[PDB]
Amino acid sequence: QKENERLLRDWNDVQGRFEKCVSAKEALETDLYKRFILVLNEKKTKIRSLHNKLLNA
Amino acid sequence: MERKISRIHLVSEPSITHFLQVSWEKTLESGFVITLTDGHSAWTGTVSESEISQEADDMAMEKGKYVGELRKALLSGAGPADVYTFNFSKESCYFFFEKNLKDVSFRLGSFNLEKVENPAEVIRELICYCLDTIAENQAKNEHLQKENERLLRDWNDVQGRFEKCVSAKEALETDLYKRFILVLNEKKTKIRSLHNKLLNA
Amino acid sequence: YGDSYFIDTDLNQLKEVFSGIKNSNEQTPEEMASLIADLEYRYSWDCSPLSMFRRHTVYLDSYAVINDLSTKNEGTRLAIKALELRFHGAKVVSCLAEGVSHVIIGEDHSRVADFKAFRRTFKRKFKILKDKCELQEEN
Repeated sequence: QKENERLLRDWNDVQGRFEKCVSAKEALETDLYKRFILVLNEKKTKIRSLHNKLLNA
Repeated sequence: MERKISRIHLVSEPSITHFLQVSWEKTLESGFVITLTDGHSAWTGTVSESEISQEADDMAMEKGKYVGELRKALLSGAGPADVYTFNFSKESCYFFFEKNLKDVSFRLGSFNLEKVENPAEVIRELICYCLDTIAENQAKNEHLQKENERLLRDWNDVQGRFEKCVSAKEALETDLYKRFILVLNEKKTKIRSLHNKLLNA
Repeated sequence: YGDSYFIDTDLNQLKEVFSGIKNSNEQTPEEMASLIADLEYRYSWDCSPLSMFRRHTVYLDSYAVINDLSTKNEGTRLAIKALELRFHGAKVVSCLAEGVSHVIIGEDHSRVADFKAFRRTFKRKFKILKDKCELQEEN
């Protein structure tokens, strides 16, 4: 029973730190993808404007 | 009520010992059933009350100590700090236990036992109780072992996956870093090319 | 942002532009999950070792009864399976669904009965199982 409880708490704390690391990865990937998306939208708008002006030429 | 597997080996005879089948009243100072058996005769018994104050002038204990005294006299062996005589007066069907302290001996309470024969049935009941409690304790043993090893393997797996994830968050961080870098580099190359194209009249 | 339109990027300037951009994690995990999936498809970024437990199309049994999102029993790693189902890029799904393509026996292997019983309601069969190796067959 004592071994049961200690292994239960060990599994629980490692699963909790697993939660923390997985959530940290989720947030980091979210930030990276979102910021890159914004930069890429700026790039694509710039490219579109360049196409527009080249067409006007 | 409750039977307890406790054999206070009687100094007067080894074939009989007070097994515990205590039916305790509001306090162990009050009466309760103790059954000691032989295989050729059996005896229940009850404790007379008031047997507490007899030591109160003798060693000057405090109240309620008789409850613990009775409980540890019923349980296997004598009291850890209280001397007891473990015997049986088959002639009178009576049990007694001692109490000595502070440089003088004295006589604690006693069991006014009552003779009830047919030790066979009560011995059968006691041994059945023994076997059943052994079985339930073994069941608890195996269940605890199963849950313990289950949490062990759970712990190992979560450790492995947690290490995987802690490496992998930074791995994907750097991967996405370089991926975005190269993608935006290509976007800038497109922008440079389109600027050069627009430069023409 | 410091991100040029002509001169290419590196790790340092990308990190600085990103940090200068506001911290962006507020939407539902599935919308941004689909966004990550689409960007991986368009940019060949599915090659990440993390690409099979957090965003799209995997099924599991995290409940004693599927279609019953409320039952939970200790004695297995259902919690750990849910904690993993949000990491690599396959969607958290443990409900009777039709359009789901991946069905995977969970660490609660006693629900192979449940897995197969609701597999009849499913249009996709169970594979011999093997990030991608705890008890899995997405190949």
